[PDB]
Amino acid sequence: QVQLVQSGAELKKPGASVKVSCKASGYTLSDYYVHWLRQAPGQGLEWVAWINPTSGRTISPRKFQGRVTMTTDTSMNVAYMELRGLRSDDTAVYFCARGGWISLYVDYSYYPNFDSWGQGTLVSVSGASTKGPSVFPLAPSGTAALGCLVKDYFPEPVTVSWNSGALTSGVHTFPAVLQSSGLYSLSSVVTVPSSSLGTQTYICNVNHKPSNTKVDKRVEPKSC
Amino acid sequence: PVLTQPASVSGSPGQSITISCTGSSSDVGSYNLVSWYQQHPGKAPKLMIYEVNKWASGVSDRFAGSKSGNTASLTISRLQAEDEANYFCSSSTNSATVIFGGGTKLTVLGQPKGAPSVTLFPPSSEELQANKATLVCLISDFYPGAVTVAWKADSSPVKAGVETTTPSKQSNNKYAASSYLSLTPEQWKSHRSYSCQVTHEGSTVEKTVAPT
Repeated sequence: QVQLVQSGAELKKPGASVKVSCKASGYTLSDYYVHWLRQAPGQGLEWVAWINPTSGRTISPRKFQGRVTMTTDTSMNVAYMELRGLRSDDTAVYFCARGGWISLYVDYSYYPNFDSWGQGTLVSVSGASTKGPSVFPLAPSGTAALGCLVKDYFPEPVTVSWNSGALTSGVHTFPAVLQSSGLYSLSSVVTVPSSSLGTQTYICNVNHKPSNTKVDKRVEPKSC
Repeated sequence: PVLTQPASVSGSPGQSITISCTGSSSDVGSYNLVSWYQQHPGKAPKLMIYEVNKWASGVSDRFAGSKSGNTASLTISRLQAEDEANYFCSSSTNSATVIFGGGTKLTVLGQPKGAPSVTLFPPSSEELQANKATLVCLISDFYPGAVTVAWKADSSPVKAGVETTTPSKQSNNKYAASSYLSLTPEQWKSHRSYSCQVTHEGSTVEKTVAPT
């Protein structure tokens, strides 16, 4: 299908710069405008830019004009956004989205018609240092629920899959808890048939990009 | 500039509801380029209406856009519980930029209450081998999003090392929460049972575990 896949999450200290990539598939990047917007967590949407991949032409509001640099690499079907002078106000989820058809005869650049979005990229700015998570199996309690406990990490988010993406049904990943220590912890359960225990191998694949931590955990029934 | 929407809106199934988006003549008034997006909690926005009154793919006639002067309008008819989401208006400007509204949290009424599903997990052997213990209480599929959690060591309430998330809306318009009782392996073994109790409007549901 038509899909946009953005780069992993990032933790940056204030004053630094971040670079988010948006990788197109199912269509040619240079045929449509690329828009970039962001969303402070729990807040609203904020449009940051549009770019024509063919001409390189960009527009942004006055607020971002000095800080933002939009580019493209059509050879790889990729759009790039660099944000500079990072401040705590900049902590948000960043989306690239596909805009209107690029045409010689009509200008669709500022048309706010985003029919395809990227999954988002959480970039957080803070003085706190990154902490990788500790992952523990949650042994299975005609169905049963087994899971994974992801403990003590910073910043958000972590991504939890199962069987390297092979398992998709019955999976529930719960929102993380912010402990008083300033760290995050979450859990992710799968509800599987009780019969399949002892013969089907269940593995949670946990990924915390800001600390570059990739952990695969085999969850198996208790030692009984 | 910035577009202005009602911060929140409440509707009820069957009857219509209308969100407003008030802009200037230099954006909503000078273009037929108003788009409405719908967003569920964890997901990216989804294009509902574009160019004032045109439907995007996967949108029913229930949604209709309109424009009057400097004010766009998103009308929803035959309300459903799935329509519960945040709605953003957006327009082009004369500066060749795109402007967004603050977003409208719509709330569909007459939603049947739902009992919280509680699943309790004892500390893993591995975590115990890391000289720490954590009980995991997972709550799901409840509504409304108002829940209470009480941890229990044997028969005495616990308030030390609890940490509870605030309820957050799932896909199915229901809520989810989690509590994490953090203790030491010695504390874990110094009791005969631990219990996570969940109060959800009068009714409660609790689960238990035991180190043996």
